[PDB]
Amino acid sequence: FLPFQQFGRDIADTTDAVRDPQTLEILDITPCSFGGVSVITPGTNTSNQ
Amino acid sequence: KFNGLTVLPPLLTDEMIAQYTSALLAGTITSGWTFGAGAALQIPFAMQM
Repeated sequence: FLPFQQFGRDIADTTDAVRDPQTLEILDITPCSFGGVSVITPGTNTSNQ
Repeated sequence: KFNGLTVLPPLLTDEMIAQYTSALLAGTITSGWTFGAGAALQIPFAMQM
């Protein structure tokens, strides 16, 4: 980062990086992992697994 | 997937779709028009044209 740059954004205009306003360090911002819950089960008349 | 748009991977990977293509090519080189309508019948490609 250039000296006057506080944070920064990616191609989506979402913030992917920020600089510490107190000390000098540069960290990338990756949002926390998520996703959908997929259920693998046979028919009710087959088994309960 | 970092901005929140989840891309689900396809059921058929690139190696198996390419294997479907190589299977269909190998059938046209060998079996010709037979395996589409039934069991694969071996015919020489010189007689196939």
